[PDB]
Amino acid sequence: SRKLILFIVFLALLLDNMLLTVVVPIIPSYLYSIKHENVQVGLLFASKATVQLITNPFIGLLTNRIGYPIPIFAGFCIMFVSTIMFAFSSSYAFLLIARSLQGIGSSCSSVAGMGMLASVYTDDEERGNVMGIALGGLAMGVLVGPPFGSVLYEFVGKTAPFLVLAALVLLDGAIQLFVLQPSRVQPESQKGTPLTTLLKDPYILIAAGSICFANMGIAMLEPALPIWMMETMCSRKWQLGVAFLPASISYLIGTNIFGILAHKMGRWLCALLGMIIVGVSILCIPFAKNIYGLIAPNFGVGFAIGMVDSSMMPIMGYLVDLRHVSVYGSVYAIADVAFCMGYAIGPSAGGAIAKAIGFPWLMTIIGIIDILFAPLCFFLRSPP
Ligand SMILES: NCCc1c[nH]c2ccc(O)cc12
Repeated sequence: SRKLILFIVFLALLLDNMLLTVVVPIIPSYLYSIKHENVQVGLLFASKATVQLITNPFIGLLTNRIGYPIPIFAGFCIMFVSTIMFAFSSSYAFLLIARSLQGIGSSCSSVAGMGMLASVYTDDEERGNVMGIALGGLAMGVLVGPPFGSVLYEFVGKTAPFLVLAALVLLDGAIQLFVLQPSRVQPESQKGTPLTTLLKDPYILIAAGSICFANMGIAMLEPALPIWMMETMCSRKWQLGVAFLPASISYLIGTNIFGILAHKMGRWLCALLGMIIVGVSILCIPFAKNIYGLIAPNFGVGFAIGMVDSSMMPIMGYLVDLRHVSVYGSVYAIADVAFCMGYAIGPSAGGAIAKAIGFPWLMTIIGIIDILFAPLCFFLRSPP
């Protein structure tokens, strides 16, 4: 009964993303009110991803020395403290500290859970099958975070969403203490193929680069689209929110379908087609004149990104099993880093380029870069 571990990682990802998307609208308003009663806000937004990026390799090295369960339970304890600090703290320094601890706990959870999933489901097809479901938790959390936070802030109070999240985190921790049972410290068997040797591999580099560019696309699209919308179409407030919902729905559908469908078609071909489709959709985005023109390209973007992730997350596993020692916590530490890249320099770099040249040229450059990198996935094909 290893489905409990899958449920644990699914819940961890879901709750992490729920907190991430719940905290996003509340912080700018009351922070500005307290200042009354650009650089710092960008620093606050990027601190979580920066700290996660910095602490990924250390978790990758520590899971080899002590194992997965102790790092996972620490992810529950840091995320519980971050959720209670977010609920009770109202100053800038305490906010920065909470967002940074959230980053540390999210690094622990992501790296250790992906390593444990890869080590428990050692079959090649089942690995992708379960990683698709686990990646679906991110989409579910992003989808259900904003409405949950909005209603709970609307009716009960400001601290109510955070207290409810804390109760759910406690339930998750109780389940973890029942099944995971992190009582003693157990070392792993063999060595870990140090990061310096793994970073010289061109195939791992190609997979990581594909993930990084595919995610940086949406990471720079998401905060730069409403600014263009309000100036071109003069859209209303709710239309700014409902326009990016097709991306979140299509990501869920595409992940859950292609986690199973990528093995039969070919992981390299699925990644190549995902790159081509996301590039074409980003290129067609600037031509839209009203919300209905934007519905379809967003669906294409989400579908393609789901394809790419659900094909390239299980391959990072297959490449170390094939060319290195079968220890996963340090290779997934690389993969997670790719994600953090998109979340670290995404919004800031996207803003400056858009002010300097314009938004259609930014989208054209993203699309051209994705289209040109797509042939590189041809080298990822299995030799037989
Ligand atoms: N790595 C998946 C990122 C992603 C895919 N679809 C999304 C929709 C909204 C969002 O904030 C993020 C995403």
